[PDB]
Amino acid sequence: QLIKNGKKITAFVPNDGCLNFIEENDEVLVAGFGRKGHAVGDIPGVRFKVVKVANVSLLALYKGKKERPR
Amino acid sequence: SLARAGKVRGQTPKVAKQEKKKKKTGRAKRRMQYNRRFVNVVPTFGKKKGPNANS
Amino acid sequence: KWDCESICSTYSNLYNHPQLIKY
Amino acid sequence: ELSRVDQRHRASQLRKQKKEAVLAEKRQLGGKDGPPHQVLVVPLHSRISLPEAMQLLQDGTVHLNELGNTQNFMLLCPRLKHRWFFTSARPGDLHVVLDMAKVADTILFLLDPLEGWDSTGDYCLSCLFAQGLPTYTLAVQGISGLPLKKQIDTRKKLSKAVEKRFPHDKLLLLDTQQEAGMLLRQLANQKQQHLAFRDRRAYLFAHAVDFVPSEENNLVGTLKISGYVRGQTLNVNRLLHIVGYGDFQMKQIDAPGDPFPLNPKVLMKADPGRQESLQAEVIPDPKVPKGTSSYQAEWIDEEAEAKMLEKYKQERLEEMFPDEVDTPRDVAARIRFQKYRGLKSFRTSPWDPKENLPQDYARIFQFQNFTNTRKSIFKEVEEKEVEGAEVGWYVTLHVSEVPVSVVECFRQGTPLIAFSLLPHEQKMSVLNMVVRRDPGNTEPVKAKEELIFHCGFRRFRASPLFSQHTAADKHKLQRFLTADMALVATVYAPITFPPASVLLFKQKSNGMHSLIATGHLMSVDPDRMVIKRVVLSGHPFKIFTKMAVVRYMFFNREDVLWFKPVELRTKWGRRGHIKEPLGTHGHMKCSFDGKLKSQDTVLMNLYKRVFPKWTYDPYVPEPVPWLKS
RNA sequence: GAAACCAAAGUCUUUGGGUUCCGGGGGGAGUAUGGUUGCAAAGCUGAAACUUAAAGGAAUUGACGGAAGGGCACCACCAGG
RNA sequence: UUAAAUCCUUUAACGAGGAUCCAUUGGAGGGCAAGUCUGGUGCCAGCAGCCGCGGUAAUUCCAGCUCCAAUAGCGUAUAUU
Repeated sequence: QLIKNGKKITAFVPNDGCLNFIEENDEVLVAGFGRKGHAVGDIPGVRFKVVKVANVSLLALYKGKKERPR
Repeated sequence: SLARAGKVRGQTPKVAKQEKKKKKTGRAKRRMQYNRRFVNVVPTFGKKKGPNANS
Repeated sequence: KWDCESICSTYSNLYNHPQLIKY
Repeated sequence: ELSRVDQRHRASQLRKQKKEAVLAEKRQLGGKDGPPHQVLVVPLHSRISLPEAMQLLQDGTVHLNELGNTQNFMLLCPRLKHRWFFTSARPGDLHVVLDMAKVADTILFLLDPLEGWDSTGDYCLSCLFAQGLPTYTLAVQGISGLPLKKQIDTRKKLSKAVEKRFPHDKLLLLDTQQEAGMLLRQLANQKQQHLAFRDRRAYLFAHAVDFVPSEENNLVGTLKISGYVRGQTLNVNRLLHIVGYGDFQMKQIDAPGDPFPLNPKVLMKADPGRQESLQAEVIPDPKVPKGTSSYQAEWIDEEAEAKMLEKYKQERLEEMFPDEVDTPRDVAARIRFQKYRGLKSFRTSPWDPKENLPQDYARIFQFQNFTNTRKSIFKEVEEKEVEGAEVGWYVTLHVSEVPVSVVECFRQGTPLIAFSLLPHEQKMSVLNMVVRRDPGNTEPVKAKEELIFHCGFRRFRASPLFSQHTAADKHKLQRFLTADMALVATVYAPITFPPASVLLFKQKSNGMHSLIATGHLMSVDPDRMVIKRVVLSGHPFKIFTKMAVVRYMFFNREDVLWFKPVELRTKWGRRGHIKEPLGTHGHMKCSFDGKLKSQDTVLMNLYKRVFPKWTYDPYVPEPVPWLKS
């Protein structure tokens, strides 16, 4: 649920095992998926991908460069 | 019903990265690349072999 | 007379239940 | 939206609403009506001397609390219209830092100018990120004692050195009293990070402690804990948990005078009999001739390191070959694997959740619908107001049944933090905790090993079970705690309602608790099936087309007959089944889908539901201060 | 000219005789809503959110036909043993 | 140098053998430069802007090695040409 307007979004979490970094009720930075408002690839109806959780990137969490607090 | 997260990332056997000597950087890498593609050219009949042709 | 599959018919599923907290 | 004046009016309305909410949330912390703003102060490096930093930090008016070891004070000022209560921790001292960081409103980290933090500072900082961070502020102390050419590079070097843990956070410097006032001004006006476990329950930091024994020979009596309530309204009927000493009944709440009011005896409540909550963790109600045979009668110090290297070998074996067990030649496989069964599909084959339960499920509690109960409890703590002691009041608690030891621990320096629980939180059940492993520690941890849990203001020892974190009704047991995966640790424990942080420690040697894993608490149910798998392997040594003769997988004739209905699979992807055992030994005929290679391997999987061990004990030893090995 | 085809569907990258209406990947949809006209049926004007990687056009081959005609065989039948 | 400094510039002393004074970021089926290499997985986990890959010999996932591109920079999201 977006902070500024309250609108609801489904967002993809990219790499494998990366869903385990997210818990319920935490801040998530979300970007576009690629096609400017269009569904991308296999995933039906999803325009968005998550970029950051708890102000650490998914890439540093996946490659083990940083750790997330709560 | 199914829906594992990171089954294959966590199941694959962990193999340590080797210790290799470092690469040259900058102009010297370009020199080593130039020497490999234009200077000691190895003639071939039809050139089906790439730089990373393995088997 | 029993094997791996038939013997599971002998397990009774009504004995050691934990106490239920109703809603 | 239309009509530009209307959409600007809509925006102004929404601004007024959100700003009203902000002005609501900012009055609750360090004010006249509110409780003191609690600031924990932690020096992350061993070079940092905390006393001159806090002598900088005490200047308003100072009211020094005192304990045997820990020295903490009260600061009160009308220049900022703010009341702070400062506390001091030492990193490496696990229980103290963790205990008064789960009550602090703001952590102030103190940093070395040259290096970022100590190795023990990293240990503490891992434990603090993992168990829940409040609002935090960075401060450095030795920059001013340098020439300015060194000062600029030192501050840039620190700003590079902290970004791996604090990526974009401004670090202030603390050398003067003007900078002390600047830092106090920063700490007063900040976005408060809210921790949910603090928010749903009624917690308390103990400012003074008085003890009177009912019988000294019994070494028990009533205890008087006085401080500011912080969470929700404190009701007397609910039980009270002291963080290191367990959960038990409190008798009376009274409100003395607030000793440090921001701008300068009566009994509130006594506990009823029927409306009180009971202390009940478990369930209280429990013609042949002489010489012929049958074959014719048908016609008529270093041992610890040895086990250490053994555990190393077992860990390396259970990742190359995940669940393979060599079948014992002496014991029949129908007896050694008697409780095991074969599932056609680990996803879709049925398993009865209530089929063969131990005697330990007859001692715990279960939920008819845990989601509905949790939603009701949370709705009745938010939307319903109770006539107990409201938030921010300096109160004194008379708790009834409490041992002596707490008091002298309070005289030693250990902080006492007490929180009032939700309904159904003393009772035993089976907690499921999702968890992943710290890169700091690489010791192999087996399945039923004794570990230390920090599960949301509690602390105990127990032996978990590790499972795949799947969406299915069955979850496979992991015999070891894998390094990078996320796993479920399942164990008997008193029920806690999520959200709640989870930390897993191991008693290392001479009192060192090594942080091995961290995560959070998932839903509580003993209905979660954990299934231990055994994979038996045999060698197909006579291969024909679509049929094979396999050996070394069983060793009797009726071992093959017992495990006949289980489907066999194959390392190279084939799928088949047993037809007949041929020899008196364990040779068998197996029909497969395609032709098998001579290089190939036949194997079948057997399954049994494994349950945790009742090994819960709330006592946990106090650590020694932590250091690298 | 994509071609089928077309003395116009030509005089078009060697692109300008004058002028009118009008299309811009498939759907949602000629739908909703508003206006207007009509006794009504309806007519005219006419969206968006959303959805989708192709829908479509001209030709070209001929699996399989439950499509049709023929020829052959006591491992097909007929008359029999 | 400058208001006083810092930095640059000018200068003494010390300062370099690869286990250092150690370059990254994206890729390696096609578009599009660069592997039908080895292990794991087995329509799962995942990848994949698009075409598509993965259901037991995966040139595409996860890895190891190797190669390719730009390079003190290189990826992604969005607006715009």
